[PDB]
Amino acid sequence: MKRIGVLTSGGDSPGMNAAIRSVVRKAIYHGVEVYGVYHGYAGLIAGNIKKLEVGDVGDIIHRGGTILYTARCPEFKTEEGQKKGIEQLKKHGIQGLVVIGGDGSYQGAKKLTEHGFPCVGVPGTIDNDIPGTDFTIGFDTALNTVIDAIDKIRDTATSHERTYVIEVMGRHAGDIALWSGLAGGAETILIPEADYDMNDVIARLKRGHERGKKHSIIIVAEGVGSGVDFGRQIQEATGFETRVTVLGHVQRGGSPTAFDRVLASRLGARAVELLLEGKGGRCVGIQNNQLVDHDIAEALANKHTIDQRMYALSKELSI
Amino acid sequence: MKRIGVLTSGGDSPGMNAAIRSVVRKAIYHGVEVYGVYHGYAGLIAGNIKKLEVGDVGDIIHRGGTILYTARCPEFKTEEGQKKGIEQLKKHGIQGLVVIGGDGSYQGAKKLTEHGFPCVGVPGTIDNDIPGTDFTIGFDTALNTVIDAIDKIRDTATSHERTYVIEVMGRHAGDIALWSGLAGGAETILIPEADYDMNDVIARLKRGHERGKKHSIIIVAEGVGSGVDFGRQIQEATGFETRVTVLGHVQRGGSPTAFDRVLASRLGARAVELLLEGKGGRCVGIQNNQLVDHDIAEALANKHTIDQRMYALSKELSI
Amino acid sequence: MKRIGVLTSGGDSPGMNAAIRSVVRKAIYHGVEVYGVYHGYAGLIAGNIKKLEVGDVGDIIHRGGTILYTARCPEFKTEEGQKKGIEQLKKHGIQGLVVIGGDGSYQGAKKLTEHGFPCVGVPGTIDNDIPGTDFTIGFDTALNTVIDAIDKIRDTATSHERTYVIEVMGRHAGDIALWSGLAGGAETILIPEADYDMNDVIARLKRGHERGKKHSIIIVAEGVGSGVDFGRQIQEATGFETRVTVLGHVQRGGSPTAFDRVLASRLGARAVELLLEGKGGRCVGIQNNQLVDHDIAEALANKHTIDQRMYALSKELSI
Amino acid sequence: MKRIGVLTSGGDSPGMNAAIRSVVRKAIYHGVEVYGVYHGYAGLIAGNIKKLEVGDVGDIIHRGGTILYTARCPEFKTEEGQKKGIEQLKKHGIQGLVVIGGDGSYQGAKKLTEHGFPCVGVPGTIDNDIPGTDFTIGFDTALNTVIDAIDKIRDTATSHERTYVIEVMGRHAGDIALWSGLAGGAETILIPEADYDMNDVIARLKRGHERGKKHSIIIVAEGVGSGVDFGRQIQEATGFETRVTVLGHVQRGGSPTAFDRVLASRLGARAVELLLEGKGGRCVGIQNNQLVDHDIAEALANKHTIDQRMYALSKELSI
Repeated sequence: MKRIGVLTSGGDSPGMNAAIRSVVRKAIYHGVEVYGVYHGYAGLIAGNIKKLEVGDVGDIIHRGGTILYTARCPEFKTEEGQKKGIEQLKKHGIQGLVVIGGDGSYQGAKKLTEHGFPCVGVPGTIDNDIPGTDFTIGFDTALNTVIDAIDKIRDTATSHERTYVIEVMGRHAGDIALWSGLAGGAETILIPEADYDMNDVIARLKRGHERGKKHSIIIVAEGVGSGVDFGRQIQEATGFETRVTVLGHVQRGGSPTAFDRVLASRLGARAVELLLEGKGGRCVGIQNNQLVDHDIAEALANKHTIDQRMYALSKELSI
Repeated sequence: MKRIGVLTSGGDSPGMNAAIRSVVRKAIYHGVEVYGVYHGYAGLIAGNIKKLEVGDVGDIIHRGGTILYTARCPEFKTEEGQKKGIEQLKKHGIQGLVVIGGDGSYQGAKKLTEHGFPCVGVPGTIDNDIPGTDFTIGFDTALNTVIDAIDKIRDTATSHERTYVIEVMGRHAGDIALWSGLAGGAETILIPEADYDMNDVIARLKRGHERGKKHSIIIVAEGVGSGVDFGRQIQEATGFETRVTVLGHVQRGGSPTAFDRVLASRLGARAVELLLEGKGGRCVGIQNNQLVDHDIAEALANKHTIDQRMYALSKELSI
Repeated sequence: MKRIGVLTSGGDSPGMNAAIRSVVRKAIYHGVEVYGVYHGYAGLIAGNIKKLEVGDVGDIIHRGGTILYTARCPEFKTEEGQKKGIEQLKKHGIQGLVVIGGDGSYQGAKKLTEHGFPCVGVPGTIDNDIPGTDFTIGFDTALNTVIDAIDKIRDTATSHERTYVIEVMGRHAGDIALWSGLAGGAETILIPEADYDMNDVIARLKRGHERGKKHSIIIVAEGVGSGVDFGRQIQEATGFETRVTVLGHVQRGGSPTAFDRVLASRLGARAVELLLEGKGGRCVGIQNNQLVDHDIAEALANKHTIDQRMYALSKELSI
Repeated sequence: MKRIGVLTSGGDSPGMNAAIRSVVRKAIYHGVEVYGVYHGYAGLIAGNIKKLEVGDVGDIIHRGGTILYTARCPEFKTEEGQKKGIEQLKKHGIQGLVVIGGDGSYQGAKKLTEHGFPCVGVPGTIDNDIPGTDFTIGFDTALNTVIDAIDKIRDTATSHERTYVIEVMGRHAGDIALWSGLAGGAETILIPEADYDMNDVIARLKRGHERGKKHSIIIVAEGVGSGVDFGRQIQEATGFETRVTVLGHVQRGGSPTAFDRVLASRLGARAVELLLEGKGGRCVGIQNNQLVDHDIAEALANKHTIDQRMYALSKELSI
């Protein structure tokens, strides 16, 4: 390969720029040339491409978001979209593509290979819900963002002896809520991958009140439901002064943590190695603490799960 | 004086512990003895008092919340409440009282002096809405908490080219939203002390879109209204992809900033100086960068205002 | 005025970019045009100037350092330097100059006015040692950086029951060490503006050891001397397990705090107001919490002092 | 088992309290009783033990250092020490021991089992240099602390176009410097496990200067040598304006990161599981992202290594 492309698609995540930086630096060290695609898939169609020099990626390792931007491109589900895209590609003589993003982004990389455009996917999401990897780029960062909030909430919850329901991100995966809850020392964690009984939850809170703890923290993954409904329920059933906080999009931004920076550097470098060595239609990840690569097709057919033992431990550590 | 008391009332704020620490250390250096009142006014009634040794206040300067707790005590509006309180006081031979808290807390200190219990108020609120001081204890901290959020939001807003409405605290004062907005480089700030015309707001956003900025940040003080209503309005009228974030109680917790720590140390020390020197029914503050003290009565009759010139500047700095 | 210039000189400080941003935005709102001077004075000589558009200053409010760079320019002490500079100025038709920086930078602004080039100085230093202002741009930020370190040191000092000597910046002013020490709850603060007796320092440490506190934190402004000498002295005279930490240049970088951002916005805006209204050879500041401006000459003839009462309080708050 | 003990020994690390918290909560859930040993081994000798109730470990998950303190106990190398210790143990009827700490701490746990006192070791060090685990408790935290510094240094290094040598901790392992350097986007990393040639280092810096980058960051693990010697060397050989910063003990303190909190919770819980189930003389860890346990003897005979491929990548990512 003489020339590759790199794009970010799906919801941005902290560490995407460190990823971009390794793709660009890896490729060039190898003498290959890198072209950035702006606005993700949508930009790819609109032929929104510009070469990236080694310095275009200096001073970005520590920044959140993506300097390549991102957008929702429904028009790419289409053979027409895909054609227009493949055209744009060829028009710049971009031979290969590194896609950094969600799973909606992986599908696109799949479709592109089926049309003979070698693509490698890099998992960038705060969610951790991407098959093929233990951890996605941006998850560690989001986690630290949430525990930052929890730490703060804890101060005021303590002061006023109140119960707080904190809604975190992950529409389909409980990683954020699970790791957060654990690290935060939350009395209750509601994730989608585990059954919960509101009676039990209540029982445990009352019991904790008794054991002398007047404040309490409850984490709820948006996937399960609304922070407001649980707060309402919890308050009606215990009589505790209850407050609800929805973290929101703060979970998406910020300067990536060291782990997210090391992870994104390693994975972005690897994706380039695959393109050169001709492997295409692969997705990178980290499993059992080792750098791996899978067929997108077989990884996409795979499912996202959480360590139920971790979830259990959560319950044993609550007072 | 041989023995004083210290309490925290109203919503907790970062820096209350540094305040507690200076009251305790100041007093003892002076050979006076300090008694802590737990759960604020409510605890004062229930005679929830315990002496504080010099070391009871070691390792708290950097902690948020208040180690004395706080509670809402409606029963204190009452002569009966006030009696029960004054009784409890005398029963421990506590001669004077340092009250750290909101204005609801100042009233209580007023009522107590009218019954001959020398009280000095210390402004502790994230709000900055307390007459008699340029700055209250906890405001700087809350500010840094909000800009922390804004910084994050900015990353994702940039990435996806979206408009964000961020709701911050202050039910009656726009300090948080004003300083935040300014420091955050927000395109629009909605505070209660300034008239706004939704048409103009819109005009400025569209105009900014034109000048080439595809993302935008709007700050709204809860006092003005709901982040959701403005978001709805802004989106309907511009067609911009709009998202809303409510910061909530995270604004209340955290390890106080250096300024909040220096401020709370200085003011808590001063309040003790007043008690000893017999001045009672006073409130402390910082005005024109100098340590001052006022009659609670005349400070409570005074009103809270913001620097309108600062608000103006906000508009000139928006692209 | 139709066209102004802006430069940063002396040691960079967090908040310089927010300053740059207000100068650029203020001026343009006023219809004036802004030219950036790169590498400070040195760049000014080498005619290293480039116009700044409204967007050249978007996304910098939150960044540390200065996008204009800075350098040491000894050659400017010279009439020749000054000529070459004034030439460069005129060659671009830049009529006025906003200088952001230390006092070495103010002198240069003085010399420039004496040659009829209207200049306004903006105080940018982590030091706080600039006459004409209570606070300089970057001081609050440096303070939060130091207390961040102190907080950490406290954890390990506590764990191991050790004494730590922490050297902070300020070669001629004790502001950093004084505010830090206070906010940090340091047992001892050594600043240059106050006499200290090593015997007393020792006495207080031993006494504190006795009162039951096994760890201790000592802050020393580089101006007084080396962290290593004091550590050596303190250890030899108490027998306490002593460790020394030199913070260094970390004090200079980072994303400016809210206060530093609001301060730099307000002051940079003001400096522009002065240039337009013809006032030149002035320096801006904040005194008694109000925006002021002075003649550089009379402010430079003035001296930097610290609130000795604050220093005293430091001693009364130590256990 | 009816009663266990828990201690912290060696240099404190962020996450030790979260570890303490899981040991205490795990054990009690299991109906076993926990006794804390203060001042590590030294305290164990001096019979400095006190039971720990479920609430003694509330509000510590987020704190750095160790609420159990730690000390250097040379006297424990001794059969006499060990006897005095085993005596103290029995005198409280403490049957098992959870040791959290360095490897110096593991030896002690070994010696204790050889005397029939079932002990389980938990890896707590900022260093990551402990065999039997991919990661030790406190490493992630130290990493984030260093990149925090690097980020700051980068701002000032950029502003002034200078080269900085940053000395980090790890006397025998390069993990900190390696991960830091990578995450920090350092131009050079000097670790002990890899050969370096000062000529090459120089070559790369000059070359980078050429490619247009005027600032540079160099990380050096204390293990390799002094930041001052390298700075001196680098400056003499390039002519670049060079500055040196030694991070020091700040690397040891702070509120543990989410990963350090989850890791310490999981491992501390596991160590208790081993004690109950009779396994003693084991050490816990995380390998290939799975919770494991080893014989202390065979893990101590094993060696600490770094991923050389990671080190390589470091070089390919430098401009």
